Amino acid sequence: MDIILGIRVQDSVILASSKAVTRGISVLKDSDDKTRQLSPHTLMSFAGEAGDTVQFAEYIQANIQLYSIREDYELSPQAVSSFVRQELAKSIRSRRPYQVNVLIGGYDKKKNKPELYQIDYLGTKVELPYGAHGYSGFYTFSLLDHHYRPDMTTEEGLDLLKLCVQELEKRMPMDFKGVIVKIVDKDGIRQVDDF
Amino acid sequence: TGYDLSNSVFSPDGRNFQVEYAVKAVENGTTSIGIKCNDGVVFAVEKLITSKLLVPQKNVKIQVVDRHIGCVYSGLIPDGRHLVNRGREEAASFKKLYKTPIPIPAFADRLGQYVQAHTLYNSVRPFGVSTIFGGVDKNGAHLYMLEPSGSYWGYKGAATGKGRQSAKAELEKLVDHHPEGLSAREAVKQAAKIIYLAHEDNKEKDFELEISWCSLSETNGLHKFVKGDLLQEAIDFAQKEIN
Amino acid sequence: NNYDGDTVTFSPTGRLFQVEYALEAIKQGSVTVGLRSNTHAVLVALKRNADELSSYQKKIIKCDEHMGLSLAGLAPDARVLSNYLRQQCNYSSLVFNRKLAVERAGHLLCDKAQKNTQSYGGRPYGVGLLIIGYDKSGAHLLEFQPSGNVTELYGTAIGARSQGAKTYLERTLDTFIKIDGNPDELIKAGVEAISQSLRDESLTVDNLSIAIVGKDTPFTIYDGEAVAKYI
Amino acid sequence: GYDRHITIFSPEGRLYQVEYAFKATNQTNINSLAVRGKDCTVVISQKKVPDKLLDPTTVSYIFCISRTIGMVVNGPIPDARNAALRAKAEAAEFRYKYGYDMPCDVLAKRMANLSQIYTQRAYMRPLGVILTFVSVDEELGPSIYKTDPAGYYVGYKATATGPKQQEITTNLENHFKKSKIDHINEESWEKVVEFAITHMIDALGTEFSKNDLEVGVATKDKFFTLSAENIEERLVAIAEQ
Amino acid sequence: GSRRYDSRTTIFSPEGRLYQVEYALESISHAGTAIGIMASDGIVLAAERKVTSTLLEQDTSTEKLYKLNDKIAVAVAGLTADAEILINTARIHAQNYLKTYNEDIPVEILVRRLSDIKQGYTQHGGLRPFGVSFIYAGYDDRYGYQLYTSNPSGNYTGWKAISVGANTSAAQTLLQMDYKDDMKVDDAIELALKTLSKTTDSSALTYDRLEFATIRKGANDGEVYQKIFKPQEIKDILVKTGIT
Amino acid sequence: GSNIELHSLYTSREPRVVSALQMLKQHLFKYQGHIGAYLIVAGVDPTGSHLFSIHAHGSTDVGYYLSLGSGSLAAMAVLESHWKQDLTKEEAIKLASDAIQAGIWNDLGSGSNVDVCVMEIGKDAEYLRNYLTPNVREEKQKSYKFPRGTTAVLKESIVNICDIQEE
Amino acid sequence: GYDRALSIFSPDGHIFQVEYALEAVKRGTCAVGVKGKNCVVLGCERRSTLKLQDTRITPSKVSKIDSHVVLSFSGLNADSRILIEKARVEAQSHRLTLEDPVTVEYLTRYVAGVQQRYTQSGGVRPFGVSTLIAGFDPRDDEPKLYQTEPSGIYSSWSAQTIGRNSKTVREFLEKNYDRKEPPATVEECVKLTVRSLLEVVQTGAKNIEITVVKPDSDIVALSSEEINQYVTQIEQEKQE
Amino acid sequence: DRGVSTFSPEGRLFQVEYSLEAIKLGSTAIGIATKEGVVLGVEKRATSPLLESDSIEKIVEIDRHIGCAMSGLTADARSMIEHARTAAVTHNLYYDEDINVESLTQSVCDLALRFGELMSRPFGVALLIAGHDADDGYQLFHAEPSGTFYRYNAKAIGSGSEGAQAELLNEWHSSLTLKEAELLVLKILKQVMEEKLDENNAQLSCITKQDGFKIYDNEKTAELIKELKEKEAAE
Amino acid sequence: MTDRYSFSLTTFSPSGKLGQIDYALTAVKQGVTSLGIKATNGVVIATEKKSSSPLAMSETLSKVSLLTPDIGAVYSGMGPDYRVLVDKSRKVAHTSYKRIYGEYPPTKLLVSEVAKIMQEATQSGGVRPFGVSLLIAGHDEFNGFSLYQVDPSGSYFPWKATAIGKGSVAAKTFLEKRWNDELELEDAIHIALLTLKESVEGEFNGDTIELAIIGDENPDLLGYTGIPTDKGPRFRKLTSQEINDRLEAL
Ligand SMILES: [Cl-]
Ligand SMILES: [Mg+2]
Repeated sequence: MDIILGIRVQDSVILASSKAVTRGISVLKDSDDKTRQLSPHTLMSFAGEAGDTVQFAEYIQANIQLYSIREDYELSPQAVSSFVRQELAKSIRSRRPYQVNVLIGGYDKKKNKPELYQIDYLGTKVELPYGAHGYSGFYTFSLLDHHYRPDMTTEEGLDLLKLCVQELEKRMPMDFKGVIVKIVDKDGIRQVDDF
Repeated sequence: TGYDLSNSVFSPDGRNFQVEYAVKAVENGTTSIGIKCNDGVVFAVEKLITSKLLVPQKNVKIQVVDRHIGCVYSGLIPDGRHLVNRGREEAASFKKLYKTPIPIPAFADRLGQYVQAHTLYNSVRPFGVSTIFGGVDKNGAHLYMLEPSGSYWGYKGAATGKGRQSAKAELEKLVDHHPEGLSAREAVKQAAKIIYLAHEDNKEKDFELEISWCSLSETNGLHKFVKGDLLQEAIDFAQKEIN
Repeated sequence: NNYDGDTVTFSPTGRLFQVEYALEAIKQGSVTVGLRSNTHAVLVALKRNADELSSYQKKIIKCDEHMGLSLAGLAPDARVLSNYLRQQCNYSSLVFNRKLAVERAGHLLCDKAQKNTQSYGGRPYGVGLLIIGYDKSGAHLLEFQPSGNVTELYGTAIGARSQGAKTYLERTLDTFIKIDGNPDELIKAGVEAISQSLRDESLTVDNLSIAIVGKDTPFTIYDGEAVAKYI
Repeated sequence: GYDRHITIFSPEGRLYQVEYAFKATNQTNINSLAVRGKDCTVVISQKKVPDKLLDPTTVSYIFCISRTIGMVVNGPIPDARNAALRAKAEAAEFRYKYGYDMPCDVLAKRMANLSQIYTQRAYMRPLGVILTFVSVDEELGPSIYKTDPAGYYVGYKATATGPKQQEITTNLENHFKKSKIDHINEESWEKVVEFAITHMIDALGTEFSKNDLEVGVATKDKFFTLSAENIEERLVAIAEQ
Repeated sequence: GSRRYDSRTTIFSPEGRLYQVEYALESISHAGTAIGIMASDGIVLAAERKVTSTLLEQDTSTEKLYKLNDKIAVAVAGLTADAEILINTARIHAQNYLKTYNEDIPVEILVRRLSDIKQGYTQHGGLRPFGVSFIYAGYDDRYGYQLYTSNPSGNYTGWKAISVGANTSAAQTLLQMDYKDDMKVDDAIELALKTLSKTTDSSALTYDRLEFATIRKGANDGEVYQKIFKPQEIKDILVKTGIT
Repeated sequence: GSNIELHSLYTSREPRVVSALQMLKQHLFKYQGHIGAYLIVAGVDPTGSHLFSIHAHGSTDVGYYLSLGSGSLAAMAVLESHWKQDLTKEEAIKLASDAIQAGIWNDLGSGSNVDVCVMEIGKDAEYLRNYLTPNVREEKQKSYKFPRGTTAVLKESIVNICDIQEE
Repeated sequence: GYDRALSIFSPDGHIFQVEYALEAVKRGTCAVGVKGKNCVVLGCERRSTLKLQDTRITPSKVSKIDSHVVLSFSGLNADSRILIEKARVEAQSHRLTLEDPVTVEYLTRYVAGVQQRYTQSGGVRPFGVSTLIAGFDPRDDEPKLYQTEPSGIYSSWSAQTIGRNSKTVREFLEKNYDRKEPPATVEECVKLTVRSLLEVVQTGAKNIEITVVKPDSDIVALSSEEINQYVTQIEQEKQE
Repeated sequence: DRGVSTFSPEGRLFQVEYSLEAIKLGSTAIGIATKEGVVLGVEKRATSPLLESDSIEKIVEIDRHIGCAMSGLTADARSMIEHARTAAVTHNLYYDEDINVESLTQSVCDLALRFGELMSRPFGVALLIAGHDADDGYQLFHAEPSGTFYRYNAKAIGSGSEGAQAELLNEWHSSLTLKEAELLVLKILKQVMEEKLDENNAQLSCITKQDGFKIYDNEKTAELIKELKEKEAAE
Repeated sequence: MTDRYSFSLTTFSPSGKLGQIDYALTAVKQGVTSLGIKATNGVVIATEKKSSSPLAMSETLSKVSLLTPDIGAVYSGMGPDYRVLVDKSRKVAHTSYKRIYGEYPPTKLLVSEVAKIMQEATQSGGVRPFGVSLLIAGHDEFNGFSLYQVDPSGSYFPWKATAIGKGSVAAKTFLEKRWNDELELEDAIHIALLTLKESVEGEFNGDTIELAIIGDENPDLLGYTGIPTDKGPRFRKLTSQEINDRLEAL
């Protein structure tokens, strides 16, 4: 199964996402990026049913990009998260619901605060210091509950995330072929190569 | 003024001029008649032979509805065909729900309401035909005539088209001289005569006679065309009466 | 005058001017002749070119193996009506395994034309059609007017100078009706008929268009060096 | 001047198409009368058969809408039959939905509301008819309610319609000014028809044969029309006193 | 058919103007004057009720000033009924935005939508345009205090001070003269009333012929209050500014 | 009830039970029993007094006595034992409340109090809410009112229910 | 639904509604486009009949369609918003399906297509708008400038102007713009655009808006003072 | 006013006859059919010297075997080209072959009379549709907004048509080479054009069986213009 | 067929007038006089029963209509247009309010809905405006007693007292002199009868006058007892006799 984790530190939001795409007993890819840049300071990671995940993320990306061009303004993460939740909340009672679970990491330039949002395919939304989806969530939550501190630095956050991935590799029965890590801060969205 | 440019507009008189113009198209058409006999109805029509190249007996004008109703009309022939097509739908839907073939009065109002509807809106044109129709139902023989306005009544005899005044006069004699009533075979002979007499209004071109009948005794209450010997016997009787 | 703005308006004498204007488009069209015996039915059509570089506009359209028409007026309107006949012929074959009667093809064209004369927004068809066919009651020739009036005839002609051909056929009626089991002689009578409608121009190899249907003859169109025999 | 062709207001705040529809009402040249007894409601109408070729039995302007409701029309027969079919449909639909016979005054209101729409919507023309609905209602008793092309309706102690309505109206007005009651104080409907015919004869100044009149009677739980022979018996009784 | 009776409400004139829009603007020029003034610390909306009566219940009356949400109000000039159709549409859009994003709608986005509806009635549907001009007074945390106007054409523009309805030419000259950028709300209240007092077609400006509203950060700390003035409160501010 | 009120205003007549009955059954029938409404419809109108029952599939029946619900068999047992023709008002209230008591006592799905509504011809309908109170709870042995400060509170705060203030 | 044919042919083969739409454009404030060697500049007129205007919030005349393409217009402002909205939606729709931003030519072809459709559709009148669409194709350094009009025809221009007194500023550009050597720098190109507007504008104060679009989504709008420095230098060189 | 689908007393549709007037105001387009191929030429007619002429697209590819030149309200042609391309590709999808030039033309002409109170008015543009197929070889068609189409050995449409057509009447024979046809289009365009013909204000194109439909380069057309000038100066 | 009138029949004229609305207001002016007066403890609405024929039973024609138990309506202008508006007004009170909130709408919001229906007949395709002006009197818990006027345009205004139709200009002058903010309901009825007498030509009695009040709750008209919070309708139509009693103290 797919690993997507989010941790919100003092001044940034870090998203770790598994790079493996598998359908049954087959590994389709080992370098998959399960992330879409919604806006310059907003990043979304997604896990779920094949096709639905990318289609939903690209659909949300297009709508948020349309808003940005039309108003020459960046929607706040709180606003972007609410838009995404509502699209999912529509889809559950639709003919064929989107089976996608998303993490939204954003930096709010107005409040100068990082924000992490966890949304499931039903449109269930919460703001959290740290979050995860799937089997991985059970383990990582307990570990983050002990170690996480709210005034942590980005470097401290990466080390804790590094520990979570290492422990997940040992404890998880499926091979998720490592993770891709992306940081969201005031300067924007960057990818951490060394992990 | 301008009250006559649009259908469904009332004139200061309270008249629909577009409907009154439709009646002019009807008055321009060939003569068609209907005679109500003891146990049925007879229909006859004048067919103008424009050219020798017209195939005799081929361009049939009288139209059957269900199996028991005859329809003949004067004016725009296509408008008549359109009305009969609707009549055939109405007769089909009635029989489908109620089983029994549509009574004649019931069928009359179905055409009546449809024609009247083409006087309610300016998006449509009134019908350019007067329709003589009828047949035999459970309550006996019925003859009806229907105008572009949607107006219809029951008739002892009916006539419309260019030779209607002549025809009406000949029908009025039969009503007076036969209070006890007229037989189906007599009504075929008389129908032939009245069309030949009414042809004086269309005397330029020669014509072809076309008769149909529904009689309880003679056709078992079904609509049939008069053909062969019986048609020739009626033509002979008609030709003898004009000479 | 005031009553020709649309097809939904009767004139004070009970005339439909938009229909009468549509009827005028036919008279402007190039001449086409139709005639039949007991065994065969023939269409002859004079095709019209734009100039010497241009082709000669096709006049005859096949509707089924046993039926087809010639057109005079708006070609696009002939395409719409011929397509409708093709469909109705096709429906009869598929559903009832029955070749559509020529008389019933007439009744269907009439009713399609009529609807365009009684409704606002629409317009009458601007074309006249000569339908020939061989069915279970033998050879047939029909004349269609966009008023909705359809007429069964031994012979006829429509288009510019059609009256010349129509008079010839009215004289020859007793001769050409008896031409049974001789297709070449029936076409000769059709080519001699259309010849009575020509002025200045004569029948050339790329000018003349002939179609025939009969007892053991599917509806076939002859153009080019295939009609050189009859010139 | 297109404000005279469709149902839009004129500068005077008038609807000319409605006014012209009222004129169409008298095109038939027929006069109708409606009165109320103790137990019944009677409606009489002039019958004119000008053509000898007509079947006189089919020439009628009185309609049996439901078993309880009768309708006489003043106007051309196409519009009369249009209104008749619609009222018959509306009466039947009412009974199905609400489980009791549509009252006379409620059908009147419904047909009047339909009429109002033709005065407000352009694509529909008014019907050139005045509808007089009669019944013995199970709540209000003997009932006369009348509709017109404006979409107006009201109840009536008695009423008259057609070219000579004012002559009949005043004749009835004068009778009810004497008796000082809202009805004909008579037991049998036969004598209430005799009153209706008598007061029409006095008002129009014309004598009637059996074929000149057309009579509709509403009693408790049925509305029916009289035959020529039923009218003849009514005419004989009037002459013999 | 029906073509005969069609006014064709959405065609250009040979000069490339929209007949029905131009005629609607003529209508609005006869409506009671509405003024909006934007200051550093708030916005003022002042409007004149059209020739009232002594038997009109004023305290329960509203024809000029309408609330769209807690942050945005409009002054109306034209057909009141037509305005109420558009006001209810705007109120719904504002609540749609709040439901979708969980943030109060920015003023311009609401203005642009209402303007885009008006535009549509000029390009398709064959219906008459809305005979209404709006002054939008609003606050959001992007652009702060904002004044906009829209007209039947669907065109909208931003303003420091603006007038709609009757005698706008005169009203706009008086505002352009006395308005300064460093101006405060108390000053803007005085300017608005002084401008109506000079432009009015009435003999004198009284409390019973005015509707008045302020949007202030004069709300305890970091928030925004809308104040629709009561009849007695309009009477008091008329005495304070020295007009009665 | 809404559509009946609009019908009453339209016709200028007091509503009839047969109308409410007809409208209810046609609605329930449409939804093929998926709207699980089982109703006993009573009333007086200008036609007289009426008593109907309506089942969720859209069926209706007429009777002098009817019962519905889980307690219907307990209630019908009393009605079938004590009902006669030509009951007085006092007798009919007694019979009706007794039939409900049978349901309260012997049916687990029924309980608490008896609500009655009397609809007499040419009178106002009287709605007797809690006509009987056969099941009133007894005094508890102990007051479970706690001493103040018993509950541990992490945080306290004033909630602003007032609108944005002036000045 | 309202079906009425408002754009029809006249006996001389003209569509008057489309020609009257061009009259709406003629009334609009002047807009000019000039492309240099490595840039495109969009100059726009602001009529000074409206003061007490809030320039922060008032709709600007140049609208970004994507990060690399801009649209200016002359004509009905309300009508322009509908074309801008449709263009912005199509720009994101193209990115979503082709996985590449629109070329300037493609975005033009789309907007021109919409304008054409509103000239032979029932119940609708043509757009009273002409557009200048400028930008750089993805991973291209070749400047692009296109024009559209109510009929729906479009074409590419070395330089072009639309709106009131466009005949005058086109006259200026036709003699002052050399094809063999276009404005080499941003300075030269902005100068020639300001010069072209100064032929028509009135005062060089808050009446001229300038937007510079460079390759790789580099778009900036010049301020009052920055434009005022160009206005000063042009007239000081003219005094000779 | 009056119906959009109204007939005139002469039996012609007003709106169709009026659209034909719009086409007469259009820039000239010429087509010549030979046994070696079909040539298509157009006048570009730029409204100003600042207008980049190469952006003027009045010759358009429908498929590899069918070219198209237009004259009139050229914006109206975009949806007709779109339909033509869709028809050509759709037919290749359904039948695994190239569609006949006549069938493609017939498809475009079926849109023509779909107007009333469907689109609000007829098309204000005429098309020259040139192509090759195996059945009827090299073909040139003229598609009008009436819905009528004629095949032509050679045809001119637009402002200089009746002058050009009279020239084509004399010059065309059945033995013309492709090189001869190119020069002949350039010759007649140069005759009817207001401005002096060069490689920037005129555009050539051809359709051969081998190479398919090609729009000529400005450098290639320039050489054929220089070849024309010399052969006219040769007598 | 089909309604091919998809376009507005009410347009702006070069002068900025909406012709069809002006012509509708002209139809209202021709209409019989109706008035409304608001007291401290109630509201009164009144009009003349202009009987078309003496044979006609004028009781069967209701000019004063109950919209909700606490809201009444009277009109001046075209009667049929009023009758269909009353039907639509009664229905919209249920569909747009009572079926949502479980209570009857307050006066001002029901007025707002009637106003909307009339505005739409002013802009929608293939329809003319309504040829009526309505006076709507009502009570609701939070707004108390109120009186509103609604015009063909869809515009509405609240009134202390007013009059519409034939003799409105004279009636409004009479009301301006008599009205104070200390009127009891009986005082307002007395003034209503005095004002209406001026615009009536013929018979002036309970049979020719139609009068209704919005006042105290009428538990005697509720039709059931048992629910304390349901105290009965505030709308009451005065009887023929009740009007004649107050014409002796006139
Ligand atoms: Cl109704
Ligand atoms: Mg009407």
